[PDB]
Amino acid sequence: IFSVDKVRADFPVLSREVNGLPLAYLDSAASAQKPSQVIDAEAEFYRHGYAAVHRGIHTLSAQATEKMENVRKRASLFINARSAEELVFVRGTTEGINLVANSWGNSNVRAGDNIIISQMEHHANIVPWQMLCARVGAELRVIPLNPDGTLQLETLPTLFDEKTRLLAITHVSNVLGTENPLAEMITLAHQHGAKVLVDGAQAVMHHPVDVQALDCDFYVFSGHKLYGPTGIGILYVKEALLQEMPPWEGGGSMIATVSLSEGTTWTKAPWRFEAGTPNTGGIIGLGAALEYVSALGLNNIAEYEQNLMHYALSQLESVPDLTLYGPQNRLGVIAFNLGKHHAYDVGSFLDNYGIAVRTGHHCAMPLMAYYNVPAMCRASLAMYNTHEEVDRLVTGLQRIHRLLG
Amino acid sequence: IFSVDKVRADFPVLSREVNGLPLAYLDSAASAQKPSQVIDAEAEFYRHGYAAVHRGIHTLSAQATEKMENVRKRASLFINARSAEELVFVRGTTEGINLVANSWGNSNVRAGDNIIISQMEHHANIVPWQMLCARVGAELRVIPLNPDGTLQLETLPTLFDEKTRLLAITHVSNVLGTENPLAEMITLAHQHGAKVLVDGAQAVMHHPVDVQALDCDFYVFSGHKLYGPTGIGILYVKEALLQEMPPWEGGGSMIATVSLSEGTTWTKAPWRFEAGTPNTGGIIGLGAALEYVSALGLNNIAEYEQNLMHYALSQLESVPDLTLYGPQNRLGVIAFNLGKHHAYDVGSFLDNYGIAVRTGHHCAMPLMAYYNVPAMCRASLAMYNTHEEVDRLVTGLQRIHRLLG
Ligand SMILES: *Cc1c(COP(=O)(O)O)cnc(C)c1O
Ligand SMILES: *Cc1c(COP(=O)(O)O)cnc(C)c1O
Repeated sequence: IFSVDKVRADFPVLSREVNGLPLAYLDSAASAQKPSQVIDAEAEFYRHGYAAVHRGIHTLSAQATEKMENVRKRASLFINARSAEELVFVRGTTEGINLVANSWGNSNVRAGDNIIISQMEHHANIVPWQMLCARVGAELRVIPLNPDGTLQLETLPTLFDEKTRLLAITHVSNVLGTENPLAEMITLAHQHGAKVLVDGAQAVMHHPVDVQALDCDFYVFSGHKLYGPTGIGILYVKEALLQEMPPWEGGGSMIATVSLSEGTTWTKAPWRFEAGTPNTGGIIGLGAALEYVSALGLNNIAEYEQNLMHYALSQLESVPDLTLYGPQNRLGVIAFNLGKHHAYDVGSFLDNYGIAVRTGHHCAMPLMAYYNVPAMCRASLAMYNTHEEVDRLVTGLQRIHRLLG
Repeated sequence: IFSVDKVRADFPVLSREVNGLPLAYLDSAASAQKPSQVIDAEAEFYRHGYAAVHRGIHTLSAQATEKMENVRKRASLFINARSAEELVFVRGTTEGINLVANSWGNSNVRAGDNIIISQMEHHANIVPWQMLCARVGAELRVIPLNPDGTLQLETLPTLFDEKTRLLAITHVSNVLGTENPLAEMITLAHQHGAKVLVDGAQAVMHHPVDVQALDCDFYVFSGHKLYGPTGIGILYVKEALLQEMPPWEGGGSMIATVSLSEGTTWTKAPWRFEAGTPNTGGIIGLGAALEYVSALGLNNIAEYEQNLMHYALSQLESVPDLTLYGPQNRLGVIAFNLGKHHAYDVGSFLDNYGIAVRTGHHCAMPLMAYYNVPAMCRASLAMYNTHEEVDRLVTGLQRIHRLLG
């Protein structure tokens, strides 16, 4: 059982004041605050054990290399991959998706083929596929939305066919909070021989994730949303697919031999996908974030967060003219619009009260278009957020509506 | 005028002990140690002002965005670019070169064209061009080396022709320490209409760099060698070329509009080349590293380093059977082999004495092949290194040779 006061004491930013008022940070879905255990693990590495990591012979380099490969193993256990060698360190979810789109996509998606995404996807899980489709002459097909923010799954029979090579789908929507029924969609996709890439950027901080039970071919997530540093993320790929993938970036460490007259040969997976000095400091920090979350327990986090969400949804019913977008069982985020006020103005007033929410299209323009709105406000209710911050959001929306209505 | 004792007091790792002995870190060319000003600037950002940066409406996000764009401006002044908008944040030199090779390369290098590199290049400035040449049917031409580690510039007339699209060349060799005559090579290249990419990963920490005086089209460097955090680097591109470059990675923030029926449009340079959440923590750290180096003064650093180098080369003359590779006016690094002992063994003994050097091919296999050796040892003599550490290296090589000879 969870203690929000003890969790909050680990996060130095939560004591901050903004505009002379106490900060209510409701924007973790854009990027999470980081516990002092994470900030200090990276700082301590730089202050005491820093070195280059390419299996250097000297002591510091050999120890830094082992720290990096231990984080690879820890991340692999966190998502229940079968092996540490199925995980590639990238800059974040976006880079992971681009790596798959070029390395797997360029060799497996041909002219006349199709790829399926959904209308709720974030731009990170849209744009790389649009680019691939334009390079190879393939078609980007779209699973449409229902008004409650769930996918229209009855349309799958018209979208999947013998030319469908890939399903790229979000685990959890960054706007709606919808959790998609991945295991069943993946079963469907595999019956056609299609691979499945899952965008898990908003899933990994809310409940346990198991890629062997999901049976996904590719899974991606970013460290900075998982209470860790920026500049680091994970791409998981089934071993059999990753072993056939050609390299994306070229340079040092991803090669086996380099010759200017006989050409270059590549090293084995995962190292073939990691060119140049890695973000070692970010990798040490991510390892600490995974330990921090695992010590609190994801089932404990999920229980507290669901209870906070239930409290917020119940309190938000007393805000006049509030429109909510997404299903009632939403995870993590609440997307809303207040009466006819533009989201930018509502978010500006909320910021003037010390409450940080995100406003705009949330990198999901197609999703905004589906709802016929230019933008939305979004409150994130993470594990370190409280009932009191929910009460300040409800009061603030009531005040805004009184003032501007 | 420089004070090495005061500079060393800012670097927490330099007090460390390794194998029960005092650390002599002579591997800065692989990755540099970081001053507490740099480590703390990043930690302080995470502890007090952390937020997502995509011009968010709330206060923390708006301030984080401004911190990031101020670092872009500071980096642009450090290399004397004309504008902050000519600089793109990447993971490091390697990613920068891959970005240019795909985005500029794919649209400007065609079947039957050629690209020129040199035989001293690091793999980061070789492999992306080999990959581009294989994608488009172009030829990779090579400027050969002279025994003293300098380029055979008399071969340029046979390598440059009407089909030469690009010269990709190192500013300063990571093994030899040779500084190439960039301004004159760039004049030559531009007479043929060829563009020039400069690999400045080993130049920016040793003396002032001026891209307007060099007139290079592309310039790249990494933060971790410049006393800053890992996971962050800079790609500089002349405005007129960058403005015509299409995007490489796709996703959030690099778009202007995203549509699933009308396609996607891109934002302007530099932001079109930066997809997804940036490495904000690394960018804050890099800004602090640039301030730290500029406050010591690069001409002061260069004077101390050149004097230390002159002392080392003079002391190394008393090591029996030492072979040195590179010119006498080398910068930063000393590449060597001891008698007939394999470099791995020499480096292992040096590590047993607490002295960290790099051994192996240094991501420059063609350079090792040129000298007909499998590997070399390399000592780096950076601004925080001392005469005493040089004396320990000389004694250690003398002891190793006595013991194994
Ligand atoms: C280290 C180095 C590179 C690669 O830098 P990364 O930071 O590993 O991407 C490229 N060129 C030279 C000359 C180098 O020394
Ligand atoms: C934030 C997010 C992304 C992009 O992550 P980056 O860390 O910015 O690369 C992709 N998908 C979803 C669902 C997200 O929430």
